[PDB]
Amino acid sequence: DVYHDGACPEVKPVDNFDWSQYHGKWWQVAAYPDHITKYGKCGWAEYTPEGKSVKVSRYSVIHGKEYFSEGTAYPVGDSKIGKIYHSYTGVTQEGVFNVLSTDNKNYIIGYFCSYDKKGHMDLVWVLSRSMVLTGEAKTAVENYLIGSPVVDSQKLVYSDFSECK
Repeated sequence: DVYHDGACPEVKPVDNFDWSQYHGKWWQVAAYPDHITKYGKCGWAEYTPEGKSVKVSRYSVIHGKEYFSEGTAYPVGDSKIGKIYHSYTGVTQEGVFNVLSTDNKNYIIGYFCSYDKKGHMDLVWVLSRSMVLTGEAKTAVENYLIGSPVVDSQKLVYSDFSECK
């Protein structure tokens, strides 16, 4: 678990998040290593809409063992600001994360910061409708990472949905 002296940075929230995109199968195409360790490699999730929320069934390989987690996600306050409550089971755990960037079509970048040792740990992940980022979505992703008051594009690990077992 990697810690960075100081409080979590202040983050500019998105203003156009669209909950309607999240159904079907989304692939976790990249993440920070602390996230891949904690919540697994080879990650993907099937989202099922249920009113103003989504049911999440998420597959990953965690400490070398396959797991399914059953979980939910919900908006927190105005849905457009991309503040997202999620639960995942287990042992059910819950929390809140925020959306750093999306094109409301192909990809979403999620972020969680967590601050008493003098510091914070950041977790970043990227989901996409396609197993691999190609082009348009990839370009969008490429640019957002640079002006990030918080994402270190060098620290991301891109998934390889190949070997995975």
